[PDB]
Amino acid sequence: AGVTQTPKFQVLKTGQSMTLQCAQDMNHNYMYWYRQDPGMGLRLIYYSASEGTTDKGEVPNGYNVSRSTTEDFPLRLLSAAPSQTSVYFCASSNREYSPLHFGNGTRLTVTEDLNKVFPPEVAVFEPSEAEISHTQKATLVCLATGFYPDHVELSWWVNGKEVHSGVCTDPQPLKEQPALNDSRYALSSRLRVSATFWQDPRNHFRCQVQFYGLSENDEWTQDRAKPVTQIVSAEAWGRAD
Amino acid sequence: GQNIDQPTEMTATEGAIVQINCTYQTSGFNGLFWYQQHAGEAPTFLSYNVLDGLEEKGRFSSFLSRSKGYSYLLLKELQMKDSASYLCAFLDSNYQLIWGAGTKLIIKPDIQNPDPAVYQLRDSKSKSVCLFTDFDSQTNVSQSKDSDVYITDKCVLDMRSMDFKSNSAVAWSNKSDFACANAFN
Amino acid sequence: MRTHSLRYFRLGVSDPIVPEFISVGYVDSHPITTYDSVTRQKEPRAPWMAENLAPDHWERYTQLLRGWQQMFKVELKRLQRHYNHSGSHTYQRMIGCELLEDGSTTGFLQYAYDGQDFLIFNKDTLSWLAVDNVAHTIKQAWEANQHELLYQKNWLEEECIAWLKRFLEYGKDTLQRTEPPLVRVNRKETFPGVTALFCKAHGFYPPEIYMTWMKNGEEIVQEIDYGDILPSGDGTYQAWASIELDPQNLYSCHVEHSGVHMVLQV
Amino acid sequence: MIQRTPKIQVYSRHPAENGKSNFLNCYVSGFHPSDIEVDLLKNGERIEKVEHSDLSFSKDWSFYLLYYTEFTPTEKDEYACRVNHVTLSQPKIVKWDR
Ligand SMILES: *Cc1ccc(C(=O)O)cc1
Repeated sequence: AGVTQTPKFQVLKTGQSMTLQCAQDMNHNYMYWYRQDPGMGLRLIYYSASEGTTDKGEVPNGYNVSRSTTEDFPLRLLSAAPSQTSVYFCASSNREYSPLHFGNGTRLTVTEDLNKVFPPEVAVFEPSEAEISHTQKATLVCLATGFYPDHVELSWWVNGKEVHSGVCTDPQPLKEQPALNDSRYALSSRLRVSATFWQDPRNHFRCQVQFYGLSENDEWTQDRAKPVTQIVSAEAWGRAD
Repeated sequence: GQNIDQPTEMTATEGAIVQINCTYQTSGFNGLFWYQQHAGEAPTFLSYNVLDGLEEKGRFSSFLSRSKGYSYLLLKELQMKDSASYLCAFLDSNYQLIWGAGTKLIIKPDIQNPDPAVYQLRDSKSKSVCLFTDFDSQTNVSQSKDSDVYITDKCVLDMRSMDFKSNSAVAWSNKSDFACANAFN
Repeated sequence: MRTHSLRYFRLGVSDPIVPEFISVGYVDSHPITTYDSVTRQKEPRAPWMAENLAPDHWERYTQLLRGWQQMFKVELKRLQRHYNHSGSHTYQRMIGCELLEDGSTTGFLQYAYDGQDFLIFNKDTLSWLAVDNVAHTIKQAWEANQHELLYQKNWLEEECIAWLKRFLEYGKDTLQRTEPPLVRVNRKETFPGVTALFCKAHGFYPPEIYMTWMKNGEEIVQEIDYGDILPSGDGTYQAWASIELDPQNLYSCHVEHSGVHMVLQV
Repeated sequence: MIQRTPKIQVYSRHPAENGKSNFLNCYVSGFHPSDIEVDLLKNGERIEKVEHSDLSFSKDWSFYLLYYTEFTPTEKDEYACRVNHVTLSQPKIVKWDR
């Protein structure tokens, strides 16, 4: 069951319209749209007490909603503004006083110019010979660089299967130009395995970054490749030397 | 249906206890909620209190004094997975849901055998990065003031097959000449 | 001041001819608020509610009531499925609190199916009394939700009383006033063989009144006929008590109203 | 399904006195379900400018209303209250007396 919110990521040009979709299969009467911004509580944009009605929250300006059905509560951005860069959460509750069930969020970035959109470069850095000799462990680092917006999912793949154990990825992309308003971003991850695993040449290690950028549709009159939604990967193989 | 305050941030050691306070001022009240929000995920319900007292749910407890305008979320036997933001929220007389700015909970692993070291890793295609690893959880990593220098947050990995946790930070530079000792002090 | 109460009713009707859903609130005998599935708006039913509650109160309770209207429709349909019931039936809710003359408070929550006690809340034991086996099914689901039970107790004991006090102040000039009864006794040959004494009160507010007939000022009489406390239409009330007698004992009418006792001997 | 027939009571706002302006009340209570019809009749004749309280709710789950109209009583004029309800196999007319 639960709350299904789409899309997970979205980049818009100043002025562009979009609809975030939100569906719940729980028969909940109450649906909500929140924006979450650094250093402040969830702020309600609009809510719906049931099918057939909607009402403004605290920050409705620039948005609209409909609730023609129990299941769905869509959020319309009329005219994308940079102030609308945020994480949006859809929620439902059985009743006005019962617990909220939330969707998995929409990370939305609004730029004045889609020419600031760049996919990541990805490099894998191999474990230090000194770490291996001192610890009998081996830390691989992945570095995703030069990407905008900060809409990436980084995963580690060892021999074609995704791994979680021994992995630490930075929670938030870091600005390469912290001054700049629309700085491009970097993100690091570590995968740590035993020396004996790193030393087996059968082992293939891939760092994969899913980037959310432009679609096949979007217009692009520019030298470089259209910065579309795409996976960028780098890889290393175990070594026995 | 007015105001709500919680700490921006709390830091505690794995295995230990933390109490996250929430203070609220309202004329009208229909209950107080705690939600947990892991980095990059949706909030999930933890607790509801409307009458005065303590509600236990495993490792987690939620307290309310209605008269003191005061709730705490108590977390026992802290685990790395408890690392997340905790959001306090209450309903006013009209079911307006007023949200706290949230409290970020940072869990430090109990590093039994500190083995602090800086290593340099070469690019598999090749370029290099610096790794500060195996340090005690009481070690400061100073986010740099050199501008071609990038230093990440401390990050805790768990090699679950080895029952071994370790803190790391990563630094890199766009400068040809950059030593890994220049990073991390 | 005397006892005051705040009560909110819900009526649902499946297949109306009548609105699907009506809600009305009362402070004592006084309608304060209304909402139905036709207007889809929460409106004041007293001027002193209209004058002391900003638009955002009406707008916010409009949205809550649109919610309650939908929950009630779904709940009713469910009750008719549980019963193997088809065509029109009624679901009813009544919630409320009293602030008694001694400062102590009550709270009540109950539901009715086709005008019969279905479910009653005990806010002290935190439990629902079920009249039958479909009630006892809803009892279960409801009593499995401790957060809901505790929310309800807190509503009835804290919020309800705070609203009632808020509305008492708004309506004080109406609700805390006294219009003392005008009481007249007359003796009438009403029909052949029947001579009777009427003690008639009118012009009174509040409506709560005690009227009885006494014999030799000692004995309350056993054979008294009573006229209902009835609204006169002007915000005041009227009632009577009558006794039959031998045309030839001293009879006396006793009236207690709003802390005042009155005796009329013939 | 248990249904309750309405109690029907007809009376004046003030003590009646022929040729003095009064109000004629019909109080209809204790009934279920809510669907009711009420007229004030003057000598069997339906009266047009007739008012009524909104449907009211009793704690026992029954309903009540007040029908009223401004009227001047006389010796020859007969007033009454006609009510239909699903509980009644025909309208019930109650005459005002005195
Ligand atoms: C304004 C209003 C209307 C109905 C209720 C209730 O039935 O609970 C509450 C408040």
